[PDB]
Amino acid sequence: AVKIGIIGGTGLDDPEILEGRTEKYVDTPFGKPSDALILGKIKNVDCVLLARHTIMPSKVNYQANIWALKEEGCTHVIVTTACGSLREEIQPGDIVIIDQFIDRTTMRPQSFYDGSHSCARGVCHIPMAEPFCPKTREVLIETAKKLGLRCHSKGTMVTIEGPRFSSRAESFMFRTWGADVINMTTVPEVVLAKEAGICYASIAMATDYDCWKEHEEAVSVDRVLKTLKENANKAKSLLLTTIPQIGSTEWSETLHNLKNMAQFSVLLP
Amino acid sequence: AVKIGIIGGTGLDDPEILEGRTEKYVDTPFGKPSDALILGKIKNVDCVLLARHGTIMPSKVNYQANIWALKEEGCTHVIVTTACGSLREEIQPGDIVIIDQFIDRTTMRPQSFYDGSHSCARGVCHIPMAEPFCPKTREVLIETAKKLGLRCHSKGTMVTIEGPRFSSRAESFMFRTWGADVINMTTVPEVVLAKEAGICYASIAMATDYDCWKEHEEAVSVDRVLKTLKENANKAKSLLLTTIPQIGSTEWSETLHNLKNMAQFSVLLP
Amino acid sequence: AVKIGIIGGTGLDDPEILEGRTEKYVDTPFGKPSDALILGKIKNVDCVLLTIMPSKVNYQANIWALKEEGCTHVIVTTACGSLREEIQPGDIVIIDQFIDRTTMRPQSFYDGSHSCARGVCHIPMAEPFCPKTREVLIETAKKLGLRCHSKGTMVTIEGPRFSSRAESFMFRTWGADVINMTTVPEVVLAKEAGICYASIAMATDYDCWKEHEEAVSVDRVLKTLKENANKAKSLLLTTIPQIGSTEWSETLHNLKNMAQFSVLLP
Ligand SMILES: Nc1ncnc2c(CN3C[C@H](CSCCCc4cn(Cc5ccccc5)nn4)[C@@H](O)C3)c[nH]c12
Ligand SMILES: Nc1ncnc2c(CN3C[C@H](CSCCCc4cn(Cc5ccccc5)nn4)[C@@H](O)C3)c[nH]c12
Ligand SMILES: Nc1ncnc2c(CN3C[C@H](CSCCCc4cn(Cc5ccccc5)nn4)[C@@H](O)C3)c[nH]c12
Ligand SMILES: [Cl-]
Ligand SMILES: [Cl-]
Ligand SMILES: [Cl-]
Ligand SMILES: [Cl-]
Repeated sequence: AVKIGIIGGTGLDDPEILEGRTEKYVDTPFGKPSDALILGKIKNVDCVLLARHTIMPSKVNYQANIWALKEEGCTHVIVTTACGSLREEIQPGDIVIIDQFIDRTTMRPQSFYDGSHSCARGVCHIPMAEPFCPKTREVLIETAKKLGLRCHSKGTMVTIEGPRFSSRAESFMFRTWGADVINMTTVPEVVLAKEAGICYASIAMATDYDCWKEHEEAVSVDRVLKTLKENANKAKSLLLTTIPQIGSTEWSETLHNLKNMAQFSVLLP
Repeated sequence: AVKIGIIGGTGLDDPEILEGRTEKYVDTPFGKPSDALILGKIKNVDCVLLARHGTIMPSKVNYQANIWALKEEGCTHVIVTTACGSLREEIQPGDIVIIDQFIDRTTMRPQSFYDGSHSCARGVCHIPMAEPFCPKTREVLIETAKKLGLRCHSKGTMVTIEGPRFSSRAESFMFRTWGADVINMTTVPEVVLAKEAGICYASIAMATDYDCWKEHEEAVSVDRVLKTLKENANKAKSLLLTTIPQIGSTEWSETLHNLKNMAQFSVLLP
Repeated sequence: AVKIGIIGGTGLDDPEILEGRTEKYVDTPFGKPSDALILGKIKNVDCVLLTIMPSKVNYQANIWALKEEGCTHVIVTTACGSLREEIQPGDIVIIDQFIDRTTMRPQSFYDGSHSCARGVCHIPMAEPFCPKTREVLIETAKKLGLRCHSKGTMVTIEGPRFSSRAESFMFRTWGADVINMTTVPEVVLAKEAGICYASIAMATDYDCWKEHEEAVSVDRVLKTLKENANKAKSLLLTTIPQIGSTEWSETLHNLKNMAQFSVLLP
């Protein structure tokens, strides 16, 4: 029984899209989620909507958000994020189905197993070699091709602490590190999802070229918002078309392996 | 009406320099500043002096309170003076660097006023940092340093480390490969918070050592830094003293208007 | 009078190895250490032996306790991932540098809230690991026939998660040779306390930078330690008496001066 958590996914909270709408405020051992969970079906697949933020990315309760989705029975989480492009070839409006990250966050709890919550006792060392679910990514990539969307099949997201944008020296340095796109929210979301044994993937939409590029207008909030206004529908279409493909793919082996990975990453006395 | 905040600026708190001296302890929504604000005029320009460390590790300095206080006092400009390590042979101890970029290696530091818990700063702020330091102020600093005959570098990238420890040699080498030219512990988040407050911020960095990336020279220590400052700190003081009246007689309204707009339109509201 | 703090050093707490065994629970201005201190002699040398994510270990209390007990030296043993083909699982690396990728960790005793440590301390880190101790480790490893690398840069990550593959590749480009979660701030605090610090790092995996091999997991690390941990124990046991009969007064005097003159006061 697949159930898809959706974070930041535009306006899928729509009666034309979401059937059986049920709003729900939950509490977790880690505090309150960002918003109420919105339950319902989209193309006959059970979904759980959760708005990520009004709140700086540093302060979003990622632990509570992922814990809530897990407690609701989510097997998958698909997030949508804006991002800056650090590569000429990734143009504003392009989608990037990211497959790696580089952590530049500093203030963020990255584990449920922190020694202070005995629903998560012990110490967890989760592998991150492949942080994003390969099968989900393959469906996203294939669906984007069918929809005719400008889409990159891989890429490394650098997540900065924020809320400030990067300096130019930082932007150039991230390029030398191998980062392709830049944002403020992928970490620790992706990490906590893996700890919970959830298949996690991300739809990243480039909105700007950060500030590395000597021939273009540097990033600002208005530049980001403008590009999203002109392009956000692409991400919504990809997500809507992808959901039923996920609903009719087989997952029991994938989910079993994720469960084992999560389980055997925990050390106990 | 220009008013210049001055942070770490040697001994400008001197009756021969500062006229109308008024000491002042303030409180902010972010807690107490590092020290009392010293108000007065230096060469006919309103100035506000603020010691950065009062005895306090760079990690613990209340940067938010410091910048908020200067903003609340009407400061349009902030000029900071900092010691730094050189990561380049050409930047010798005693040289001044008018930095134009930074690389953040800090970890513990709030970098925004708009943190969701202070309703003098409601919403979320994503301040642009493509050009973190005020270009016009930097141009005045550069031109003034040339006139004073000072060894001065017109640009450079400051890496700011968390501290209070110095860097390892592997860290020092890595920072060179990243494009950093000098290294310190205080530029971030000061520069960031000043931009959020719409203040024209510039920095005078004085190289005091070569960090530890030369295996064939004396590595940095507190005594090496103090020795170089003893032999050279007057250069930074002279630059700052000569610069203040040039800032006082430059036109700023367009520069300040653009900073204000940038700050204002970086804020997202519900 | 040398006294050697030993951290993570396998099972040296053995009556066949450790003589005047005295268990001891201490408190410090920084809170409780990770475990009780086990005092005793190993060969003829006074030693102090010393569930929680690496982020939460009370490194300040641990190092303060060892200092307060009179330790002149600290030798730590650590597992680590290898970021270089030539450093194979089971190899020992006598590390000589680090790169800090931690974020949550106090790295100083002189934090403005403890007046056993008043002022601000800016400790030099050009040479974070004691050269003489490292030379003894290297020479002893050669005598024991152990696979050993005479230098290496440890990147210490915050954890508790392992690194992503993009992170692993990036660390290679930065010059890191091995990767762990505990060297920083341990090495830093030891230098502040004027203690001669060295590290025995044992590679347990290749992290995840090979796209054609099994990535690191807890079970891969545990398996390699089961097959190899005795090497680190042997190195440490054989090294202790060499440290006990080396002269240290100049080395310790210079460390003491460095620590002392790194402190700024009002
Ligand atoms: N150069 C850059 N460096 C670092 N990060 C970025 C970003 C991404 N966000 C954006 C945000 C500031 S603007 C307000 C965000 C509105 C928004 C809405 N959604 C969900 C979404 C995503 C894609 C398509 C449709 C909806 N994601 N973001 C800020 O939190 C950072 C873009 N460019 C960057
Ligand atoms: N290699 C290096 N790595 C990282 N940082 C540095 C520094 C800069 N400071 C120095 C400080 C510890 S020593 C005490 C300095 C006292 C002082 C006094 N002033 C004011 C001043 C500054 C410049 C010129 C004139 C006066 N600024 N600092 C410590 O806070 C860091 C220099 N080299 C570095
Ligand atoms: N790729 C990698 N990236 C980052 N760190 C590592 C490590 C080091 N440890 C390992 C630990 C997770 S597994 C739990 C192992 C339990 C243990 C037991 N001992 C004692 C020991 C150590 C060295 C030599 C002999 C015994 N040390 N660790 C985790 O706490 C970090 C190894 N590979 C890494
Ligand atoms: Cl983001
Ligand atoms: Cl500094
Ligand atoms: Cl970093
Ligand atoms: Cl470790």
